[PDB]
Amino acid sequence: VRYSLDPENPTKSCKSRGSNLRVHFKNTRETAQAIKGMHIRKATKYLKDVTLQKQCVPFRRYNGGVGRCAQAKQWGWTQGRWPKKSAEFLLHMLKNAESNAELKGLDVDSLVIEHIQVNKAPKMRRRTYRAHGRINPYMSSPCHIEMILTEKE
Amino acid sequence: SSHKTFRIKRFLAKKQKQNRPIPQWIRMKTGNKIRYNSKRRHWRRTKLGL
Amino acid sequence: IMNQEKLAKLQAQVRIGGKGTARRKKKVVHR
Amino acid sequence: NEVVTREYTINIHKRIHGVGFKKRAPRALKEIRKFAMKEMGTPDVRIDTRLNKAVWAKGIRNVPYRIRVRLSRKRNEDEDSPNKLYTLVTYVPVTTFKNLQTVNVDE
Amino acid sequence: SMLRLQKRLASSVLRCGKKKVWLDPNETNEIANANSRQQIRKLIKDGLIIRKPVTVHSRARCR
RNA sequence: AGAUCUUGGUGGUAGUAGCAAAUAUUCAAACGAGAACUUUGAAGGCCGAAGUGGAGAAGGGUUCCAUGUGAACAGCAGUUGA
Ligand SMILES: [Mg+2]
Ligand SMILES: [Mg+2]
Ligand SMILES: [Mg+2]
Ligand SMILES: [Mg+2]
Ligand SMILES: [Mg+2]
Ligand SMILES: [Mg+2]
Ligand SMILES: [Mg+2]
Ligand SMILES: [Mg+2]
Ligand SMILES: [Mg+2]
Ligand SMILES: [Mg+2]
Ligand SMILES: [Mg+2]
Repeated sequence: VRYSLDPENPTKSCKSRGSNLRVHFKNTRETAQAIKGMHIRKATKYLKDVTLQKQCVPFRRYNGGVGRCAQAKQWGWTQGRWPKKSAEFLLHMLKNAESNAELKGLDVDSLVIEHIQVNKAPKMRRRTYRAHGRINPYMSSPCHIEMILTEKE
Repeated sequence: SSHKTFRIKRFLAKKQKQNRPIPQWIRMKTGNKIRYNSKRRHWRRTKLGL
Repeated sequence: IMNQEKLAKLQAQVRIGGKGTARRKKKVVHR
Repeated sequence: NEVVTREYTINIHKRIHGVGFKKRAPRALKEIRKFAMKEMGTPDVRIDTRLNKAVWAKGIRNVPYRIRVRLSRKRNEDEDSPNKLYTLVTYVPVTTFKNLQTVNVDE
Repeated sequence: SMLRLQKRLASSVLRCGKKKVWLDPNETNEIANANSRQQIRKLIKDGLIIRKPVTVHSRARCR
């Protein structure tokens, strides 16, 4: 399939993809921006820490109403959160990408997340009921995710 | 209700019989253009005519 | 027959609740 | 050692002071679990049903002020688990809490 | 695994409410294998299903 | 380019308002990849016979029962479900 940002050498690189994933696009985009450029081990332990609420992801663009935390000072930011579902989805994608690296036969102790991209998926419709006999949308915001890992040390 | 007439019971019987999914082998026919039974009815979503 | 090992564990199975609940009468397996 | 068992007394009154009526017994269970974690260094803490009954003995809001418990650190080496140690907290009925120290108890 | 059917059948056979039906928490698989009222009766005979006594409402204070 | 134009699609608002009527949950275990919500047991409570109990009429029409699944739905979840 066509990824954006094809790797500079598709022999030291492995790919992972997911479509129509039932996680919030904004939280997932912030988490992907947080883990972008990380070594794979660092990213894995960081996502586990996000799940355990020991490290936060900084909410930089989609930060409307997002509260302040002390762990956001690690980044140059003030607003951060701990999206558990986004962290788990990215952890599953990282495991899949590491398995792909194993299949391609390149050691997984030198992989760095060079490309990660979160795109909006087709929204799914649900229904909510309002005061005066009115109906309002209750849309979900799923996301496609893709990532390219590359060997470097 | 529990008390019902024979004609009402027969009407409901036909509705029950025709409220079912399409067979799987329909989609393999030449030039089907049918994906699913679009006339499916749920007892709670939409109510019968009577 | 009952010995000390059998008695000390029997006390457990007959108690199926706290104070004020009926004791278990039997647990018999038969095929 | 690491299969040690000790007898403590916990000031439930102190750890529950200020908690609303419908939360006092659940918070007492949470504080007992936190106390066990802090004392024995084990995230895996099991609470005996007799201990739970002892905490809930006087209803949801009139929790006992002090409670005498026994923390036993035991091997979890029964399956593939992240933790190889766990703490079982049992209930020790006492008649008075005066002059009760934290005591190492043998097997 | 899930013993809702067994609790309902035990209540019907024992002619009591589901409050008073006691299923053995250790013999969960054996009780789960019971899918008929005959098997419920056999479990009642064997002692895996017990009718709990009526909660005490004493009248000594009233007397 | 306009017609509070017609139909369709998409933003900011915004991860915001909100998921606050009727006292209340807790412990252990089982199944399970996964348990705040399923099941079992123990405990603490509520309805308190003008009931949150047991049965009917009208209305519904298969929702009843067993087994299986975990796509969508059950405005969190679910191993559960009308
Ligand atoms: Mg705002
Ligand atoms: Mg509404
Ligand atoms: Mg209306
Ligand atoms: Mg209706
Ligand atoms: Mg135009
Ligand atoms: Mg809010
Ligand atoms: Mg609210
Ligand atoms: Mg009352
Ligand atoms: Mg009634
Ligand atoms: Mg049913
Ligand atoms: Mg839901």
